[PDB]
This record gives sequence, C-alpha cells and structure tokens, in this order.
Amino acid sequence: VYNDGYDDDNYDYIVKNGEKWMDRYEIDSLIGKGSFGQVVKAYDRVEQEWVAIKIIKNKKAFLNQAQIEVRLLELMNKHDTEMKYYIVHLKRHFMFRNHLCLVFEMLSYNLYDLLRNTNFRGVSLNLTRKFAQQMCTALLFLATPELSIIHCDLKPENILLCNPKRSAIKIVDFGSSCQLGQRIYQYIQSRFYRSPEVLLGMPYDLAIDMWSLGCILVEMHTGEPLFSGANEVDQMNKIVEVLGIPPAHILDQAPKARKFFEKLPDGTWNLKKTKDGKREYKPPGTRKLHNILGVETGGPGGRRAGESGHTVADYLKFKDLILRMLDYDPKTRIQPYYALQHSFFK
Ligand SMILES: O=c1c(O)c(-c2ccc(O)c(O)c2)oc2c(O[C@@H]3O[C@H](CO)[C@@H](O)[C@H](O)[C@H]3O)c(O)cc(O)c12
Repeated sequence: VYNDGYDDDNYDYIVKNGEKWMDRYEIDSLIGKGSFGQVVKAYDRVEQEWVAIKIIKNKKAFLNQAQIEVRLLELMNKHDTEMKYYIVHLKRHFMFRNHLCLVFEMLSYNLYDLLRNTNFRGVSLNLTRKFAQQMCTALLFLATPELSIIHCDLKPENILLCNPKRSAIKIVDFGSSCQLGQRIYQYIQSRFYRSPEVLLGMPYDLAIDMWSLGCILVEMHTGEPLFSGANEVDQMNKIVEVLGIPPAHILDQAPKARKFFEKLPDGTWNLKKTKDGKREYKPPGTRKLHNILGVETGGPGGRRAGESGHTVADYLKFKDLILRMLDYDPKTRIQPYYALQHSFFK
C-alpha cells in the first residue's frame, strides 16, 4: 500500500528486527521515534561494531531537512579529529528503499535516563561540572567560524553517555540545527530549554544553545527542570520568576514582547496582569537560584552537606556561571571559550 509495503501510513519504515541491509547492517531493535522518523540499533557486520541508524521519513520535507543535517555533520567531519569532540559522529549516510539513513556511533542512554535512574534526586555537582566542561567544549567547536552551527534543540535527551559507568558525553541529533547564516525556523528548542530571544520572536544566534545548557546543568543537579512551562506564556513567566523583567533595550526590539509584557507610559516594562483572584506568579526575580541550588543549605534537598566539591564557595561559583549562561542579552551571555575559563572549572 505504501512504498511497496515497506512503509506504514506515516511515511515511516516498518522496522523488523533481524533484517539485513546491503549485506552489512543487521537491524536489532527500535531505539526511538520522533517527528523526523525513527532510530534503530543495528550491527555493522563489515566493521564489526554496533551503530545507531536514523531512518528519516519517506517524505520530501523530512528528507530535505535531513539533507541539511547530513551537510552539517559532514562539515563538522572536515574539522573533526582536529577540534573539540563531544559531538556524536556521523559514520555514514545512504538511501535505502526511499529512506535517507544516517549511521552514528552507538552510545549509551541520555542524561534524562540518568536522572530517572536516580529517581530525580539529581547527580552530584562534581559530575555536573564534568558534563558542563564537555558541553562548553562542544559548544566552542560549533562556534568555530567556518561552522557557526546552532544545535537548536539542546536538552538532557540529546546528550548521550558514552558508557553508563563513565562521565564522557556527546551531543546528539542535529536534525533541527542550522548555520548562523541559514536560519529557517522560528519555533525551535524544546520549551523548557527555549531561550528568551526565541520566545520573544527575535533573531537568534549560537547563544541560544548556551541558554539551554544553563537550564540543563541546573536540572542535572536538582533533578527537576528549572523552567517547566506548560506553554509559551507560562514558560516566560517561570523565567521571570527567577531572572526578573528582561532589559528594556531588548523588549523594545522584541516583536512578541507584548505577548508577555506591558510598557507603562514611563517607558518601563511590566508583566501583563493575571486575571481575577487567581494566584500570581512569584514577583519578578524573587525565585532566587541561590535557593533553588541550596547554596547555603547543603545543596538540593540538603543532601550535599560536607560533600567535596559542594562547598558554599563551589555553589557560589556554579550559581555565577549559570547566571552568566542565563543572561537575557544574547550579545553579553557567556560564550563557550569564557565559560571554560570560569572559576567553576579551574
Ligand atoms: O547512540 C545513540 C543512542 O544510544 C540513542 C538512544 C539512547 C538512549 C535512549 O533512551 C534513546 O531514546 C536513544 O539514540 C541515538 C540517536 O537517537 C536520538 O535519541 C535521542 C534520545 O536520547 C533523541 O532525543 C534524538 O531525537 C534521537 O535522534 C541518534 O540520532 C544517534 C545515536 O547515535 C543514538
């Protein structure tokens, strides 16, 4: 009925465990599914190693976006082995039965699965520091002028562990990514990790990934998302609870500024007033990250009192770096090279 019987009604390849492709790949199991298509675990019989295969939907719009993804991955390969790693390596791409397939190295589970393994108690600040250092190094690689790649969907699920017993991680899935001079989407990033400039409908650059990283790092240590908005208005309001009203010079140039805020006659911006006798959000900037992290009270849940790398000085350094990553202004938000110089690391 669809693609000579190889596709379902949603342009997806019907995965059958054990099938052999091109006398090379033995499909093992379904790993996951997304809007792009599916991801399967497979054994490369020629190279004798496990691989992950992204099976793109047999539909032109998804094929074309994956062709951009392949070009970006290949651009990173011309620099690869010669620059910051911490990025999932594209091993091969090919067409198979009207599906574009992307072969990657097979890694372990993602950082959200790690959080779930701890029952969302969070991981230590020492492990968070290691994750932060590797991700800042990976963002520095993307910031290479010839690359200038914006990932556009950084989240715990898109950061994979190399080995479930080690701290090595890699960024995965550049299916929504773009170069700085080639921006085509505006509804980008997962909502919890969406930058203010994207929420405000402003032009964005590579700084949006650094905003996502700040949200990710706090969640990794606390076990819970920092800004868990159910919609765009709720997301902006949860950001304002912690960070306050964005600067006026930003809101004055934001096309969607009045979707969340109001400009009083004095030129000062305020939040749009909620309705009737409904409970208000915390006043702007009163949900202090200082207390979300438990800087003076033994960390999240008080579980870190006396733990090495969890001194008050350590939490003050971590809080400072996060606030630099959560700068409202994308032109002054901390950049990957200078995040790596932060005293949180050395
Ligand atoms: O080695 C891999 C691996 O172990 C995994 C993987 C592990 C653990 C999971 O719980 C999982 O759902 C996927 O996915 C991979 C991929 O899929 C990504 O998965 C993410 C979830 O983490 C989604 O967010 C992305 O959309 C999706 O592309 C790849 O594109 C490439 C890979 O090399 C792997």
